[PDB]
Amino acid sequence: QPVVTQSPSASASLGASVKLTCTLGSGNTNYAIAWHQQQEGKAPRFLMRVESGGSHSKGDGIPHRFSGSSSGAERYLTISNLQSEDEADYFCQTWTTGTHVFGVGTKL
Amino acid sequence: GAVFLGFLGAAGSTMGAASNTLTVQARQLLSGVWGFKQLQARVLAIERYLEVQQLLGIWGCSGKLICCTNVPWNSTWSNRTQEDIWNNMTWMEWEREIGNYTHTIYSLLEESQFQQEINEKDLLALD
Amino acid sequence: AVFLGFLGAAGSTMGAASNTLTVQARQLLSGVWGFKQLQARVLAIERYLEVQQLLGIWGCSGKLICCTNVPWNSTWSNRTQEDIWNNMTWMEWEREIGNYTHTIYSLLEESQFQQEINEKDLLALD
Amino acid sequence: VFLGFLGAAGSTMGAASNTLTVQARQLLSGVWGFKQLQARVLAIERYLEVQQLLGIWGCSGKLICCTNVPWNSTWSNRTQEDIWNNMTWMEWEREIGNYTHTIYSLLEESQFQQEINEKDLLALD
Amino acid sequence: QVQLQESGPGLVRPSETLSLTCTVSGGSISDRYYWNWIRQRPGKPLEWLGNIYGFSERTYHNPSFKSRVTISKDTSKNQFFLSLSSVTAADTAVYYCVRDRLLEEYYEEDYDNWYRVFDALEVWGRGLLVTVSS
Amino acid sequence: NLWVTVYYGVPVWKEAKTTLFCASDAKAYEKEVHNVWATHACVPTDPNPQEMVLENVTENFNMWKNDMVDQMHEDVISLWDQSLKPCVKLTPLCVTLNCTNTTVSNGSNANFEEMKNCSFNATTEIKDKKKNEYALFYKLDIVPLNNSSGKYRLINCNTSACTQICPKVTFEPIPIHYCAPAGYAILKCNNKTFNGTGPCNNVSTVQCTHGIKPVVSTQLLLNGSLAEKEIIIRSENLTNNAKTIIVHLNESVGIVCTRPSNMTRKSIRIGPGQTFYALGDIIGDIRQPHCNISKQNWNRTLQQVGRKLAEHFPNRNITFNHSSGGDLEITTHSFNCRGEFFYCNTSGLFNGTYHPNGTYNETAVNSSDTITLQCRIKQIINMWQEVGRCMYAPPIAGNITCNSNITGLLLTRDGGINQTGEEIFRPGGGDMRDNWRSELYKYKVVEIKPLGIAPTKCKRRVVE
Amino acid sequence: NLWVTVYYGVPVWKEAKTTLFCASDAKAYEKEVHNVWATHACVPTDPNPQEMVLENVTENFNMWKNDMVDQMHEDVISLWDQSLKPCVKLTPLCVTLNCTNTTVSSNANFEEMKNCSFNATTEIKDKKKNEYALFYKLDIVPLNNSSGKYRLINCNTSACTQICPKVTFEPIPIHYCAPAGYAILKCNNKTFNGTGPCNNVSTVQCTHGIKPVVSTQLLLNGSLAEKEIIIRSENLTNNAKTIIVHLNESVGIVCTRPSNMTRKSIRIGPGQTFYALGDIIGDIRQPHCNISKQNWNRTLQQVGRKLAEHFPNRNITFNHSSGGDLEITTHSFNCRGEFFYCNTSGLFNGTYHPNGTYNETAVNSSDTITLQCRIKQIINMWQEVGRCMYAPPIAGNITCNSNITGLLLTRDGGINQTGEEIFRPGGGDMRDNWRSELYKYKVVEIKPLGIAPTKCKRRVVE
Amino acid sequence: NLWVTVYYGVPVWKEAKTTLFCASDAKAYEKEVHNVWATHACVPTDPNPQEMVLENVTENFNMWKNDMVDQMHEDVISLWDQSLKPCVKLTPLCVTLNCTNTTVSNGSNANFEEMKNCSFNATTEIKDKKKNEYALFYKLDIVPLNNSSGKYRLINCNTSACTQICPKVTFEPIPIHYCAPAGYAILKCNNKTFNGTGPCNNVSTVQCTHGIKPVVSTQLLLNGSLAEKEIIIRSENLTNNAKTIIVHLNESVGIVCTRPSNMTRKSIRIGPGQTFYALGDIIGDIRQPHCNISKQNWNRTLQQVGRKLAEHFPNRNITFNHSSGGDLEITTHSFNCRGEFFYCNTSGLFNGTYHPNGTYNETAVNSSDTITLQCRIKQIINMWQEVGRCMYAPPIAGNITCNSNITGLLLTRDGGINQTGEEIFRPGGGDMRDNWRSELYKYKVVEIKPLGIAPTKCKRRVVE
Ligand SMILES: *[C@@H]1O[C@H](CO)[C@@H](O)[C@H](O)[C@H]1NC(C)=O
Ligand SMILES: *[C@@H]1O[C@H](CO)[C@@H](O)[C@H](O)[C@H]1NC(C)=O
Repeated sequence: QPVVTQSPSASASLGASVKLTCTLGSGNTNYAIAWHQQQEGKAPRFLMRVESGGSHSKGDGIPHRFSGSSSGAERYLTISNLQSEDEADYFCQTWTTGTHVFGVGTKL
Repeated sequence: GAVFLGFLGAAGSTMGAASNTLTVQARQLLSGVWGFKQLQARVLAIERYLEVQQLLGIWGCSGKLICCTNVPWNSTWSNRTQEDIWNNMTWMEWEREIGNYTHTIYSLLEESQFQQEINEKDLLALD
Repeated sequence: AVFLGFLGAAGSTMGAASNTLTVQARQLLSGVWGFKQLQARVLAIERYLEVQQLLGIWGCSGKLICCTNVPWNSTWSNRTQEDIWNNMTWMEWEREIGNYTHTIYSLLEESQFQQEINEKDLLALD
Repeated sequence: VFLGFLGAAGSTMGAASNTLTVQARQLLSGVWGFKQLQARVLAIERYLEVQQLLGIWGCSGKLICCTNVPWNSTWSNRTQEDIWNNMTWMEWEREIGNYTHTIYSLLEESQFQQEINEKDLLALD
Repeated sequence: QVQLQESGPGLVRPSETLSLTCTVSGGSISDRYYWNWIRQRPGKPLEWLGNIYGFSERTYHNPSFKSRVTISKDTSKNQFFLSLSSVTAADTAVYYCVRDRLLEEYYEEDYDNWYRVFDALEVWGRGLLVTVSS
Repeated sequence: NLWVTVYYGVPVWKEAKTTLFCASDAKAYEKEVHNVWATHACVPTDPNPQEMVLENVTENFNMWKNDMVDQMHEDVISLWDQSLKPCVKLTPLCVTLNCTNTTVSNGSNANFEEMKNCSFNATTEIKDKKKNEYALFYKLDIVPLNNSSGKYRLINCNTSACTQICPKVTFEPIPIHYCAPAGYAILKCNNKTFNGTGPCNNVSTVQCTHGIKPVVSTQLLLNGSLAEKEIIIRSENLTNNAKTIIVHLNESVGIVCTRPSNMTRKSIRIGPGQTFYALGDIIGDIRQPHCNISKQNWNRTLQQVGRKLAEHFPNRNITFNHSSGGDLEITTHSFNCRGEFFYCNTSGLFNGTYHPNGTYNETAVNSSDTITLQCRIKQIINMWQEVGRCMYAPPIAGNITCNSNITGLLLTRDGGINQTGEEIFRPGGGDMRDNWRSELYKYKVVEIKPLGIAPTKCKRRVVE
Repeated sequence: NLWVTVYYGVPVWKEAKTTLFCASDAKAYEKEVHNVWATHACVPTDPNPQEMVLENVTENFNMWKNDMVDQMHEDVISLWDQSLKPCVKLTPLCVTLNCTNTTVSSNANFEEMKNCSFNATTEIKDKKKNEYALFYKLDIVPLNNSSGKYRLINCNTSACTQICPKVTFEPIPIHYCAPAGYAILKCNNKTFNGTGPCNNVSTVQCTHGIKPVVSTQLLLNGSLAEKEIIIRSENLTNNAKTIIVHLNESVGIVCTRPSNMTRKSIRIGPGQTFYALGDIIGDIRQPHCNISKQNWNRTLQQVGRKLAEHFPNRNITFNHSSGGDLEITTHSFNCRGEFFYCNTSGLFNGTYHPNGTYNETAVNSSDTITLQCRIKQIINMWQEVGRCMYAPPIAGNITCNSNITGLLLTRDGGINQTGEEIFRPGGGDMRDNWRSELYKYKVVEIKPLGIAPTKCKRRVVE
Repeated sequence: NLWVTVYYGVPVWKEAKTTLFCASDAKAYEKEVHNVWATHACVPTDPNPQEMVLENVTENFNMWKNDMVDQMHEDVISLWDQSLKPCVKLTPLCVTLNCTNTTVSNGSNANFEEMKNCSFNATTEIKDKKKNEYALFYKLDIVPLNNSSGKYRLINCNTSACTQICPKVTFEPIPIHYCAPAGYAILKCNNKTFNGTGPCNNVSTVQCTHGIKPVVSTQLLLNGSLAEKEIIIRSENLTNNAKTIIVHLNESVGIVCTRPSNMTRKSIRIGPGQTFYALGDIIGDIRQPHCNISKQNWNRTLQQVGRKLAEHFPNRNITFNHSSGGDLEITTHSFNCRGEFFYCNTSGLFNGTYHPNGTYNETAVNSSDTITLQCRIKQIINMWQEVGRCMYAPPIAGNITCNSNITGLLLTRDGGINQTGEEIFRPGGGDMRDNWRSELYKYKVVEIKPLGIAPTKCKRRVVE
């Protein structure tokens, strides 16, 4: 069960571009992740899937302004053209073969 | 005379003319998947030269290309005169006509040759 | 004769075997099985050439019976010619002088090589 | 006779003239099985190729044999004294390597000429 | 696309157990492999309770928790259930039933016995307001 | 008084059969075991070989009972089998295939039903793990397993386990020489109008053969040698309709074509250390492989061969008809083109008829008009006319274009007994030795007998 | 004043070892590579081979250290592997079997074959299809204690291939011949055993037709002796070495397998198939062998007569084999591609007393010894478990007719036992099957160089 | 007036190439096919071979273009491939491995991370049933097994089908003699200070070569033949850095080491009829392999090597450094011991520098001291630097030991163009053929031409 850590909060100015990150920590860091988004109630949404080499897997209705990258044990997510509805909780999770650990997330 | 011709040269020429070009043929004798075939081909050329040279060895013509013998020719093998033999036919027709009697002729040259040496040692044993 | 009798008159004496030299040299030289057959053919070539090489160096290139200038040594045998050619066969004679064959073979080479060098001097006088 | 293979190679021209029989004795003397089979057949080819050349030249068993072709002064300008007692077999075959083919061919024609006229001499009786 | 609609006793005054339901619209539950279940309580991060397979019925319930979760297959009428025994007052949570993505990689325990690798959660849908109070 | 003499080195030859070794030219010593024919072991012959033109001699040739072509067959089966031993086998590919129609991007609805997108179970390098993989397979290589099912399987699965051609080797038709050993000679004829059987008035001896290129075909001879004087019609028995008729043309007919698709090679792993290459996808549209034959150049060749067939079959109407049908192997002109096996129906070639009386000027036919030929690709090939071993053809990774020349035709006659008048000639690859008998027809291996005996007046000299 | 002369082509020879090539008449130009022995590559010898009997010569012989027997053994291992390489391997066959009581459309003699059903691979890899086949009791083991499932015996020692039906291993006679420069010597004394001098030595270009027959206890369809029964052994006193007995009078043997069993074609994968037993049409009858009582009694009577001189004043008794492994306990042979392992209990059931009467009128005629035995279709050969073979069945009943040639006997020789001498059969080595055939041959090398003193001298030119 | 004469048996030779055959003493008639090098087929040479010294002869030698070495390298490929075909393969072994820390009994916490206790599913004698099993494998032979893995797999699963060495046969370096057929001679130089290229003033003929042993090594040549006079430096081009330098010492340095542990030889069954062997268990304490070399022996040797390079590199400072790094195959000293393949990190051996002026007497160095060389065991080996070979070394029960000398070193030079003054020499196995170059440096194969012609005063007589 890989455990992922993240900063409790992020600070940014309105109209700028946010750079969201979450750090991966385990004995083997080769496990892939997949980002999500949690709005206020209703139902959270699935956004994209990350693998080794930055294999973008934006499945359902994702524009081309959600690029990402990896750097060692921590992966970088780049978001451009922020909007008022873009503020939410983003979760990064692992798969393995059981015990989905999920992520703490960051709230803006 | 015409010694510098090609291989098998003067094959269609007369019997007498072909006697002057007997050296061109003698030189050309003895001149994975492909390796076994080449090895078989390389081996096959050895006894082909060796089988012929065995016959010349037992006839006393070990090194001589042209040599006489002591056996007498029989008129039943060929009757035609020497003028018509050396000047009217090729080596193709001569071997074909006497191809029936080749096995018989090979026997007489042996008997004469071993006769020529046992009487020779008696001559050398007189001193 | 018409030969084709291999190893004939083996039990006859050496004197009577003087006329029985024709039937021996004639017979010589004349896939799992293919490889063994190929080995059979090359072995016969080596056996025939080994004998032929010894004949050539001794000067007996084509002579079935040939005489040499080296003399026999009494240390090898004392048997008279009457008891040699009319009393015992070829099989026993090779066994008796089998140890000395190596020394005898060396004597053949020296004498024949001597015949070439002095003949060249004789032919160089004119 | 006590000398051996390739003996007196660095010696003079005429010193090796009496040391010719020792080399002729040395002639004709599974991954490994095929190579040994190839080794044996190649040694036979080397020996028979030499023996064929001496056979057609008339020196079937002769070790030193005189011929009838004349030596050409263009091939060599050195005298007999400066050839037979000054150099070795290494350099001799090196300098006349250009003319080996011509001498082999000229000697073949002369030897065949020696037999055709000989046969006519025996036909006079 | 597929749609997931959940119904059941969201408001439970006597707290003994809890049973839930998710109707599936579009692709049948029997086909398209895995399906999942997700809890979410108001204030603490969401958790995973168990797993169900489509074809071979290989249930990967949460190894951290003991035998407290049960999944029905209900392949006959395109349905799957959820039942948890002995609900605690701290189990007041919102439940999400999930379908997974298609990464066709099949491993093997025994001869002619294959199973697919787990995948990222894909679809998700709505929710039910649950207030377990007594 | 005459006595026997012995002559050595006489020019006497006797017919015999023997083995021959390979020979080639030192065109390129580069590459690593790329050549299937293995010309590395083939000894170079001569920059200027020795040929002697014999005369006063007539020799009878019979190439229909020749050991040259039969022995040359025995090599080709050995060379092909030797080069395919260190190659992977397609045994794991015998799996259920989920096949459907191919997909084309934005940018013909009766021409794309040839290649089917297929997905199947695929074991990875660790054996006990399967992942889904997809590849493009041709229609001719799949059998739909069971009736009323959308699942297919490979055709060659149930016949015999069969392997793949390794991409590291190539089998372009490099010319090769087969050269006789010492003591054996090969006789070459030189009569221009010499058919299969007959005496040759210009027999010439050679050390051994000239450049012969091994080309496999069934209906038309490709890039072969050209005749000198005119067209010769050759047959073992012209009155027998069951024996193929070989026609040699002195005018070269040029065929040029390609398969117009740029397809990426995709590497698919099916096991530990085993990998095979299949079609990845299609870039652009889907278009069928076509081949061009010039109209003016074709019947001008067909009219000349039409006239020559009139001499052997007097006052009979001569027509050319398409193949009878049946299996795909012999019905269509099967050839090779940069490692891809083509199959083109020749229905647009053998269509017309020949009238001995009339006019056949070239200006009646318009120029710059080419005959299109529909060609189909099949990468599961069984040959030698038997269900034996496969030779799987890998993708090309590009767009191959290959230019060739038509050398001769392999024609067969119906030979109707009750039918009278019109004569129908139909192409047919009954046996594939005839693809090669058109190159060794003027060759015959002979054995040299250097022994000759004749009486003479000379007498041996006996010592006294 | 004697000098030295050289005679070329002298009749003197020296013993040596060399390779030999096969030779056989091209009786069947058809049947492409059908013969396992590969007689197609073997050159025909001669319609009338040249023979030369040598007089006034005596040569020693020793068949025990003969190189030809080893060389013949060195070939037959290679010919078998050559013909079995392009054949299908039966690795996927080694799966779980479900066998049961055989159902017939005699309740104590029908338990030799079991109706087994095993999972099989169809033309596609992923799908499997139920199939059934018949296997003998001898080829199956019950896997685990107290289980209803079985497995083949050869799935835990080596991979097993099958003999392809396209090749037939019938014993076509072949000739082993030496190259040029070598000859072989043939003895002619009818009472000549393995070691001794031969006073009628004759030379031959190469040996006569030899039938390669694999057998353990009895020699079949072989050559017959001329004078009498000849017993050859390396050391009579040593009981650890076998004893070979040659019979000059042959006795008829009739072994048959009466049953018409369908040859069913079964598939075990893509391009992989073998042949098994389909079903039984009729009654299950065990195979049997036919041996005449009077002929076998007369044979066993005379062999004890000659054995009395080698062991004087000792009683001679015949007893069955000790037991143990089935490979050497019973008499194994072949019949139309089917292997037989037959208990020879009814043959060695007697004792010879040197004093008495043994007239043949007392024995009732038309009496037959029936030899109850079974068929084993998975065979390990050459007495080492490194290779496996699978013999396909033959449709319909089969029969074979042959005449017994020799006996393979071993002596126990009890140290504390006096009087009676116990003889037991035993196939201690398989080379003995051919030592009884090559007992009159020896490879020798020819040396045509001979020298002798004489009075002649080479003339020198002056 | 002069005439041409013919001399037969003349002592003249011409350079060429030919095929050779092995030869070795029949020391052990037992141990059927137990030797990989197949010394049984090798014919014994002679109890006392014929070595004869030629005089007044000069001949050039160059082993950098010698066919003698090239034939030897081609053989070792064939000798290894012949003895590995009748062996079981490790294809069924490629399954998922559950590896965990090695458990040690009661009786080093930073050194035991070398062996892992791996468990996997292996097929029993029946294909349908599977039973779990355990085995020990080195860390160098396993990989993290890609994404979504908490388990391991073998290294060469996704490269090629990987075979196993049979335990019935052994490959100790038995010396062999390469010998020439009749008519072929092998020359032997005898000058003690003869480098790679140059005429030899003491050429001596021989029937064939002396005892040559095939030893596989990368950095240090083991148990070889010592030099006669002094250390000699051999290189094709000293100024070229890309070409290796061979150093041949006249003094041997003793290297001995063990693999200290008792390994139980466990028999495990995979597939029907295949059994391979692996490490069973641990009895005692796990200790790493280590090879010791005497301080005074190695320090003295490097001094003469440094000053010998000083003449070839005048006015330059010479220092010795460790390997560059990267792949483990060439950065370490890989050698053979009992059949277990070692990989010793050679870094402390080249731990010094040489100066032209200074004091380096032996009294300063303290005796009985040694350098410990860390080594790692790799039982799965790819040889000849090609992607299609395996030699799985089965473990041997009990600890192993070896005793060998140090004879040759393989050195490489950096040669920075901008760098001036000091220069660095590093060890590196650039070519595998270089190992046999240190034993075939004085040998050359040559033909014999017994035909000679020269003018003379004798004339052939003609009969009249
Ligand atoms: C065809 O595909 C190749 C390979 O991807 C590509 O390079 C090329 O541009 C494409 N188009 C043409 C016209 O070749
Ligand atoms: C055995 O069955 C076959 C197949 O029906 C039949 O032809 C044959 O006659 C039967 N044998 C006997 C002896 O009835």
